[PDB]
Amino acid sequence: EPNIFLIFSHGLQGCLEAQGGQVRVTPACNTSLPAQRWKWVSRNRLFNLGTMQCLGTGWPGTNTTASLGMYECDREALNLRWHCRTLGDQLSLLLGARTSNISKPGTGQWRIYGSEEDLCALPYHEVYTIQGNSHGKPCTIPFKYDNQWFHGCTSTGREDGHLWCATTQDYGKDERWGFCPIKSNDCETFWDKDQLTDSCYQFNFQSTLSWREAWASCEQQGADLLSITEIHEQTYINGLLTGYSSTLWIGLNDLDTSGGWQWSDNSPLKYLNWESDQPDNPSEENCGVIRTESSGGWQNRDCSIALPYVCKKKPNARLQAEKRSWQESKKACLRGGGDLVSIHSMAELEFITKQIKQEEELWIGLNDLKLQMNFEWSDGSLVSFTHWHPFEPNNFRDSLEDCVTIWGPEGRWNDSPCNQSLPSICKK
Ligand SMILES: *[C@@H]1O[C@H](CO)[C@@H](O)[C@H](O)[C@H]1NC(C)=O
Ligand SMILES: [Ca+2]
Ligand SMILES: [Ca+2]
Ligand SMILES: [Ca+2]
Repeated sequence: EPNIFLIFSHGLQGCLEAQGGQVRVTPACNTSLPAQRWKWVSRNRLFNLGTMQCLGTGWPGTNTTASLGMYECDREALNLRWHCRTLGDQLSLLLGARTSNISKPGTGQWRIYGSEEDLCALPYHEVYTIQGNSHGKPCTIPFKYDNQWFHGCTSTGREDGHLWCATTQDYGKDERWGFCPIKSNDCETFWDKDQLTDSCYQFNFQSTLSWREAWASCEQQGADLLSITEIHEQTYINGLLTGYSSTLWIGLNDLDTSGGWQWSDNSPLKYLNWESDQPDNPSEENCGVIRTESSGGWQNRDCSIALPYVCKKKPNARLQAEKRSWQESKKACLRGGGDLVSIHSMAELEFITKQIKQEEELWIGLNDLKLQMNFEWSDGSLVSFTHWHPFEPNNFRDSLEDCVTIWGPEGRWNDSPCNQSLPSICKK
């Protein structure tokens, strides 16, 4: 089982254990004894596998030094809260010393046993539930189910093998639960597969999660937040979304470089379904959504609001200085046997940055002339890479800017009116 560890004291040469109603260091360390096996769980609690309880100290009426004890993990009136960085020091401190220990005949770092990592090595990570009745809320670890404590996900209580967790600490009381995410290359359960491609989709209509939690939820399933890379993809999504009413997080965000738009996965931004007046509120709303209200259009929203979200996975997978309009800046490339330049890589971008361009604006082969905000190279190559300018493409004011420039020093692009007279670059 992952994330279970023994706690080894170098000073006292032994492992922490819980047994017989005591907490103590035993010189015989055994990785297979439940009394010696610990796990970090939620709310900074340290769970013992053999006792099924959490390490703590009390609040007695006698206001005096504390000692270690084991407690039912739902008793949060007590001090059940530790911190992995200071835990070793506090174990030593609270273990104390008997007079026998400091008066012997003849006149201490703690670590995971084995690997010898620090006690922060195996932190607890929240696990967002899938479907269930909990709207995606993380597992409550540990939880009680049929009078037993579980320190992780379990198939107990189900016949179908699917691992699940409670989303409170007592399922019998509350009956709130969800499935645990699984990493797999199959799309059969909790997924839908586009059969025309390798893509699998999960529309979690009933979940309410922040964009970051939704990102993590898709990550824990071996997937990523939806990226819409192609008119084909937006078409499938629109078909699937017909008849629903929902607003869902997708992988689009400007978070890193303000205004720089990107998929959370690495897909190029060659396709934009922004709604009419969106993006608005640039410093405010940093994360994209898709909405049925707009027949599949995209808005940006404050990333902390709780929304449903879509997960996706694909398991089976020289210059011309003469100023002219973009249009037949291409004609000048075609005659001469070439085409306006396409860029498939950041190196090919830098290949062209200082070398060919040599200090300002100029045309490349990227254009949306055929379908608005679906960008293609004029030389017909795959659009596998894009370097845009924050807020671009735009269509400044409401006006068609159907052709792309290199405006700026470092090679980032912009969509501008195709009749602006500018230099160009060709390739063959
Ligand atoms: C750990 O306990 C098992 C009994 O379950 C025993 O067979 C084994 O030898 C023990 N390991 C050590 C190092 O004492
Ligand atoms: Ca908005
Ligand atoms: Ca355009
Ligand atoms: Ca523009």
